[PDB]
Amino acid sequence: SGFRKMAFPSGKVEGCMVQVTCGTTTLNGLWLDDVVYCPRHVICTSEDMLNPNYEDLLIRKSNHNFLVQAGNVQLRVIGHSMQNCVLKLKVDTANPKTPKYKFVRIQPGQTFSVLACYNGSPSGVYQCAMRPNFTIKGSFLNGSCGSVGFNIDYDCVSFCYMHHMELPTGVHAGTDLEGNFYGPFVDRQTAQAAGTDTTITVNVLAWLYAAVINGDRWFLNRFTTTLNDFNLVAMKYNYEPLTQDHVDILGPLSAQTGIAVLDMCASLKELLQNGMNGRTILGSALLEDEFTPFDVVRQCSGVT
Amino acid sequence: SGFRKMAFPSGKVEGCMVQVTCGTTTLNGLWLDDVVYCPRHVICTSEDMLNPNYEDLLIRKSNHNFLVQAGNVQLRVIGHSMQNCVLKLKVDTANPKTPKYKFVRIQPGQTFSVLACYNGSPSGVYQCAMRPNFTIKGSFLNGSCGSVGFNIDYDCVSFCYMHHMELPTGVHAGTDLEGNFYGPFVDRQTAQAAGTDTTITVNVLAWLYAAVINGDRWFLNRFTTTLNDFNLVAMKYNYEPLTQDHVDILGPLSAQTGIAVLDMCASLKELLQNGMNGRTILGSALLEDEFTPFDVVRQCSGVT
Ligand SMILES: O=C(Nc1cncc2ccccc12)[C@@H]1CCOc2ccc(Cl)cc21
Ligand SMILES: O=C(Nc1cncc2ccccc12)[C@@H]1CCOc2ccc(Cl)cc21
Repeated sequence: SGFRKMAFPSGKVEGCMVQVTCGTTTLNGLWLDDVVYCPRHVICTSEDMLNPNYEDLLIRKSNHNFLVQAGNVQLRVIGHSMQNCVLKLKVDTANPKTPKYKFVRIQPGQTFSVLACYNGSPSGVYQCAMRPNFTIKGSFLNGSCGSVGFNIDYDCVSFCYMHHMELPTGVHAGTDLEGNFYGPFVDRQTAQAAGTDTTITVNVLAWLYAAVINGDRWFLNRFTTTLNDFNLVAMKYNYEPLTQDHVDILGPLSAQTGIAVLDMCASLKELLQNGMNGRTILGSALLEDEFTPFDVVRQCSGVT
Repeated sequence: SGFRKMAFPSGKVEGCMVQVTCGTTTLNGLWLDDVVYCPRHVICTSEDMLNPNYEDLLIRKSNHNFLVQAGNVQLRVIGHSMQNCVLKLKVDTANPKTPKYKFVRIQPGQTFSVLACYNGSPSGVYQCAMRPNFTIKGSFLNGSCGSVGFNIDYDCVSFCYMHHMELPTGVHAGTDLEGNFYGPFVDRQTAQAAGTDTTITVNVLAWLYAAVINGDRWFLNRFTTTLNDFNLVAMKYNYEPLTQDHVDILGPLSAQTGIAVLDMCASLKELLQNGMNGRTILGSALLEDEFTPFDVVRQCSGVT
């Protein structure tokens, strides 16, 4: 028992981290097979980050201008290309530590582990969620660009995020491994509206099921609700509307606890309307939305 | 910016994880050099876990009875010995992936990352603290025994914890890498008093400094306090008494923010006396005590 904000083991990803330097800028790259993937703003100076013309900037760069270091050894760059907001630097050596991998675009409300890196060196790992407004609430400093988000299914690493930018609001924005930004964000140092975020309802419900499984049951009540009634409450409290698809993915947790999904919704409804009244759930004094039903199942079952 | 419950990258530790089987019991082991370290209750059946005589049980076991599997390959056991509550199984092959390491006994209130493992396979990593009562609030299921806690200083891994037992209260108990239990816990299936836990005051203060650094400053007030006055409040709220040593380790954070340690204490005092009033600090609706001043410095500076 016990419930933690657990990340996937980061080893498979540490083996792919490299340092990419171009001019005066240094950031992290992801070496998979004979390709190193990094944010394309590695080619910019601070001056041209106000409105960079990336295609023009890249034209002033040759293969020898991208300095790729894997630990202490230099990789020989034999090709470069820009795909959306990422650069793909073809090297002459395949990464001997390339794990089985996929490049996947995650859905908002899904979770992933981030391996925060500086100068191609890993500093830590943490679990986070793609917010409904496509930002992530990460922990990133200058130099962390190129750090990646991922999920792991047994031996396969699904890369889903690459860090690029910190918004003036302190929240983070990035791309999938094809360089497409999640959200409306552009790689320019300009004010950008993140947009109204919402609470991931299905995740709060999944975490309520994890609380019941791990002992915390004070919030369970004698009530039930309907999807319509629940959604009126979710509307008022800026929670994502609950659909039959969400109820279906909560099936395994509903079957594990014997608490019908609509009964758990009525518990969430009372919690939203009355608050915690100074109590806690799984050591938290607020409703946690960064655990999917899949995460709750995985953590409470022990999948490796 | 942003502040997360970050764990150290787990790669160096994944490379040491093995499966240890003895009789019907299977748990995790830690392979460092030519030695595999695991909890000694690997030799017990459920029956004798009520009051095991480990010395007698171990006598019925030969080197061939300890089945050690590193991934898919079997390790040849050439020696076995019990040291307090751990078994040291000498193998004929040094772990090619043994990182630079140390075995350290951590102090209560210090933090470490746990690599939760099942059948010698890693499932996830999370950060936690040794509570003042020597328990850890982890996330562990049956089979997780042998999972280890650690800290990493650049290339050196300081192993500090090995998981052994879950108390009926849902909290976890374990040993250092010399098999000595943290706390009064014994490896027997019997009721064991964890004891009154307290809030790690120096850590809450360090996390308040991290909140100021990362933008959250609503809790800062026009007041100051003395160590004596603060400790009267800390007493009432079951917080560890603050000493000059704690104030000294908070020096770097005090210098970073320009907020004197006793001024930050007065902010904590007001928070303890008035509560959060429905507000949050670094996304939390409660006072967080699982980040040391060193953790706050490391995360806010970017140490790899
Ligand atoms: O945000 C950026 N990097 C960082 C990322 N995460 C945390 C940071 C903390 C402190 C300083 C920088 C941080 C860079 C530099 C600023 O201007 C831009 C503009 C656009 C893009 Cl795509 C990237 C960047
Ligand atoms: O606690 C133990 N193992 C586990 C550890 N962490 C989480 C668990 C969750 C579910 C079941 C077992 C769990 C074992 C089995 C119970 O009896 C004892 C008694 C003493 C000792 Cl040292 C170990 C053990």
